[PDB]
Amino acid sequence: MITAQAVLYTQHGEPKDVLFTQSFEIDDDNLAPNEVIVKTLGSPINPSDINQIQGVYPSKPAKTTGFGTAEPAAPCGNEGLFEVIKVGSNVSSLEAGDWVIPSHVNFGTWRTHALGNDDDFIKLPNPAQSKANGKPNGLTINQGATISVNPLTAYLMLTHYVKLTPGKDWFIQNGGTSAVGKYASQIGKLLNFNSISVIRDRPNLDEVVASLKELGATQVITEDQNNSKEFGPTIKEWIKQSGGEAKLALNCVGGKSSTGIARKLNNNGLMLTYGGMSFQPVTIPTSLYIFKNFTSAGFWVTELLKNNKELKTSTLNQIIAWYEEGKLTDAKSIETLYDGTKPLHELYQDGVANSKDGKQLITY
Amino acid sequence: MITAQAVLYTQHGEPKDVLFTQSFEIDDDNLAPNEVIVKTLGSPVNPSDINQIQGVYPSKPAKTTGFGTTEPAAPCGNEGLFEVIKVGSNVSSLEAGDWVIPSHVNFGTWRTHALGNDDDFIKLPNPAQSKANGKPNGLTINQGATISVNPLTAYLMLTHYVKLTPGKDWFIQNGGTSAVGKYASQIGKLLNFNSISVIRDRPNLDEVVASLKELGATQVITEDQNNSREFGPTIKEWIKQSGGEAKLALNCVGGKSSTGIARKLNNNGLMLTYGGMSFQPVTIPTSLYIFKNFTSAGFWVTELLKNNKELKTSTLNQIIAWYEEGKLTDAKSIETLYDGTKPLHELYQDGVANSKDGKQLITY
Repeated sequence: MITAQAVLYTQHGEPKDVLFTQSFEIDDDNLAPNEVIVKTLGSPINPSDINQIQGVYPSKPAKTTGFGTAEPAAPCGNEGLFEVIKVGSNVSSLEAGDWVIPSHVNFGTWRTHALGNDDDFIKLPNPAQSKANGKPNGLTINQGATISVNPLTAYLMLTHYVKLTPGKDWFIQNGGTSAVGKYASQIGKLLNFNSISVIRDRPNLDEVVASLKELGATQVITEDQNNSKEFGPTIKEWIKQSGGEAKLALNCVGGKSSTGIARKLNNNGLMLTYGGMSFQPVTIPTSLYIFKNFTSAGFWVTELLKNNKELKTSTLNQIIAWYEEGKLTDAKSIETLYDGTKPLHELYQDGVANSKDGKQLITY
Repeated sequence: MITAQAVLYTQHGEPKDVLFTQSFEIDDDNLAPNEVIVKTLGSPVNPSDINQIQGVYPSKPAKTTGFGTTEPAAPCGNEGLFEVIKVGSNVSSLEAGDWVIPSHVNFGTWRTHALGNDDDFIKLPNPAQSKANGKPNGLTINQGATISVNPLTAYLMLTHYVKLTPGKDWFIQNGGTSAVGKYASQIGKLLNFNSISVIRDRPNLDEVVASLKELGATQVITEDQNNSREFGPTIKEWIKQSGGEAKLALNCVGGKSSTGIARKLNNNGLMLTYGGMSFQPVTIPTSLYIFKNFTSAGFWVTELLKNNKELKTSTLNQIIAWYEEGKLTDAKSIETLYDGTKPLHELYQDGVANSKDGKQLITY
């Protein structure tokens, strides 16, 4: 038997209020033919995971007694990295030692172990396998545990919706220092797309600007410049002189910021909203729709890839390859190792509380 | 002290999600004068038990903390067979070794033992008692465990509502191979009622038709024949040539099936609906109401017998008699024995998931 720990809730609410830790047993000596047991290496805290516990995100795991609670309870977390420790007599796709991520959302990754079927998981290369394959880099734990949401989001928004002509066309984004924003700048560099990042002003602005330009942003402007009637024509010139067009905007902020990035598109532009900065609706002037033929749409990676294995696979492979090749870099997570000396749910509660410090990764 | 196990839920939902097993203690040295301890021999899984757990059946036991849970919990299952293991000093109606069923619904039969009062139970003859009383057969565990819903249902629909003239009149039923269907065919033979059973087509139709006719159906037709304009007059001839009338329809399917059987009744017919095949409302041509004085009503054994001990008794006594005399046969259940190597609730969960295989009886 294996003694595992899982972070559960029986009722929706704030994570500080409703999370608890449940001890449960996995029988590693009684695997059905297609079953696999995995041990968690690391899982992050994403806003979607929090929203899910809060009961305000319309994709969630069922509440059940399967972790040994009398009250139906749900697990937490939608992405993470695991290591296979044992497989059933009919599993060929996975082997002990393989690294895996969940093949689907709502699996529950804020826990020490899981029993599932082989098709509940997608194999990524472990560093030993990347090296054996002659790659310069194996994946880090953070890179594996955070590969499923933010990198795929950036890549798919940039390539799946409108075709940007390499060396000519532009995308514009707000939240330029966000995880997705930073991946989008790198991917624009890799694919030869021009881009403008819009960021909030700060004391070390010129420094942040240089850092984003190194990642791949062609130009970086402040939210004040995005708002600025005076500054607008300068942006028009950048795009005009390049020979291409600003065809795509990526919005994770809403409000004035979304208006600002939409205004900077050429006619027939598309905006994708993939996130929201608390309470702020997407605000677009009527004139853009009517006279510029602007279009505003959504992006949700969970829904897009729900029943599109081929698109997931192809996108995942590209992200893995770029990590192995050293061509893509993650932002560093704040990593908190689960010891057994402190209840697991408290580690994630702290992580929720300390969210603004940076991405929280609980490790094992 | 007796260590016992009960299948419970604290919240309604799917059995696969909300069931768990609770250990609890029964004090066998501390019986009140009218109390009785029993030990379960077997209890079936019926659709109403499932619908009760699901929270969509308007008859259910109260949730209490009486099994030693923190949250209020309900027990599961409404019928079953028990053996009396001890009685209090004022109990004359029962003795250790006796067989009993619950006297009322909502007792909770998916468990190893129960403490109740003597009027919580109804005595059935155990095999030893049946043979000692000169009868050719004692009841099987399956027969006792399933005596209280389906046999009483068939008996009462056929005798309690419209008086069918022995040797002449007809009833028609759909769900011909269901448990209730097969009891009704047998009761029709026993009481000398003519009957049509409507069934779904299958590769071994020849075998099923012969089986139903042996049980006592006068005629067996498929649902295609039930729907058939061409076939309709052939049925009218059966009835007409008999000198009797088709006075009663038993409906457990709804939809087109319910339409078809309604149309086969003579003037002044009565339909009883006692079940449905998921989301299919009872559908009756307007013309039958207006021009043929048709009536459609419902049957719910639980409600009919709730405050009618006399009718429940009389009916049960006849079914017991027929089983003892070898004049009634049950459909064989798929039996799963509880031996403590697998939690009891999982036995019931498997039985729910496997309901299509046939009637599931958990044994002890």
